[PDB]
Amino acid sequence: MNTVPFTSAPIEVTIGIDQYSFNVKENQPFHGIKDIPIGHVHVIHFQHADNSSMRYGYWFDCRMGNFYIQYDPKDGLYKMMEERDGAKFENIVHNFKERQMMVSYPKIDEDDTWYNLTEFVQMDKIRKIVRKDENQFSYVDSSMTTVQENELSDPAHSLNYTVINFKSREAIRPGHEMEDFLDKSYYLNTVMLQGIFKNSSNYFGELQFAFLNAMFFGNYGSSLQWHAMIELICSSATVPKHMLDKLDEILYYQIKTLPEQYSDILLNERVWNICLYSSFQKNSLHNTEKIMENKYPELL
Amino acid sequence: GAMNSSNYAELFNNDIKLFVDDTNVYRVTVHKTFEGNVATKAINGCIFTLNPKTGHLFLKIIHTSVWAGQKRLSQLAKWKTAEEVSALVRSLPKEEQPKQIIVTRKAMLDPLEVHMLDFPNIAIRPTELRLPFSAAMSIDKLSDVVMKATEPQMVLFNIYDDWLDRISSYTAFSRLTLLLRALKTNEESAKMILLSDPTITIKSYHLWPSFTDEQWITIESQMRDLILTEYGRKYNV
Ligand SMILES: O=S(=O)(c1cccs1)N1CCOCC1
Repeated sequence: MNTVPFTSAPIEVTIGIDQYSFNVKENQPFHGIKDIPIGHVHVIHFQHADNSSMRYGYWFDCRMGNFYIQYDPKDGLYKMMEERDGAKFENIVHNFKERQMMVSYPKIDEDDTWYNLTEFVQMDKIRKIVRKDENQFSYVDSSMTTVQENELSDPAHSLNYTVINFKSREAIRPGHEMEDFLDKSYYLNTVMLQGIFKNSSNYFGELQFAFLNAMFFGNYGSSLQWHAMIELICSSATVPKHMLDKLDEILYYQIKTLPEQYSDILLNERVWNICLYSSFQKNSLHNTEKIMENKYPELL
Repeated sequence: GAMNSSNYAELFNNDIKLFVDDTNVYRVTVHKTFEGNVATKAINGCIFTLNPKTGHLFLKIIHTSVWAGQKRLSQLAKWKTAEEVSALVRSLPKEEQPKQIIVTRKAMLDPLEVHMLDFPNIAIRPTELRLPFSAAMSIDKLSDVVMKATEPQMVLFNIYDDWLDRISSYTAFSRLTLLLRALKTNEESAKMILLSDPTITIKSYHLWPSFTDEQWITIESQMRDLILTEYGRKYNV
């Protein structure tokens, strides 16, 4: 189990850690989060009490370094930093733990939610979508645009998701215009899987990361990417059986975790109705269709 | 974006543009089978691609052999239309290629956009106008070449005959749409109006009769009366 200490908490803020959150008062004696499960990526996220504008946060993996949070009064945000002095870090954590100034990552033993949401998400792949090579952790916020959003404006602050565009030469073979537009299997299997992602695990990792950024930061471009990657599979007549079964599991846990009151903004009616009721895969997503129909029957 | 009554003079500016109408591409007769089921029999169709400024009509005849062994023909017809329009554009010299293609039915937008990805600077647009181009097969010389075709064939026509020697393209398009709307509303009466007088003939190289300017005014009035007459018959007015 690993720890992310905080130097202090000078401004009132709601702090998230993965799917959990808690409120810290201004100048409250909060000094971090302990008992963070090793083996997964994590996200630690912030929404200031006095300005809910800009949710922001950091994706990290405690296996890659010792990380802590410290507020910067000039830039006005909680910043993640890496501590390279291993003995200093251990001594800091131990004192804060002895004084009981940390919250414990509140994982229920039966609960696989976080694993199920991050099964295919790897830090190395996050760091290629979010480009800032001098840090081992990656900053994301509510306002960051995607490479695709920018083509239709600062490049260094962009989410470099893989561009998916159904009416593009990449998606449509000359001479197979009708075939490739109505059945996206070529674009899914040859262009995206064999060509760009190399395997379905990397494709699912990016889909899962897009969902999590949409949910935790309200990042609109990430929501667009998440739906595009779902639509691309559902709109393909030829998908390996193992991918369809895994997609059903991925989406089931995403829909299960979504705040019920954020459905209006995080779910695209057209894509979901098309995917569940019209597409080639309308009958392949049994678990996802059941949870969607019981939890969000209005959207459908 | 969409082409409507606000931007109507745009049709007659100097930017090359084409209307594409697909309403006569896939044509069938519905009939009973020996067992009392229902089947369709295709008949030859056509793509109606028209430059409204010059009267240039590229009539691509769609021979029934195109449909042999194919499924979902009403869907295929849209993609075949787009394939043929794309092939026409590529066949034209660069300085003759359109800058815009206006489709008369919104279901043609995605098929044509996809076929024209190689031409990102040609705008593909819908229209809010209700144009009567389906009635093109009521023009006898057009129907004749479509029905006689034994293989795929492109036939070229100036749909305005020689009218542009005497009138503007705005007025020629208005005359064309009035004639086609009349033929669509009551084909028999419209043809009677156009051919009732044996002394006015259709030149070998023309589609419509050789009316003088004053005769065209009479004809145009008779077509408006027909359209209004049929409107009253339809709605009991
Ligand atoms: O010039 S045209 O009016 C023309 C129409 C379409 C493309 S070029 N013309 C060419 C000869 O055949 C008769 C019609």
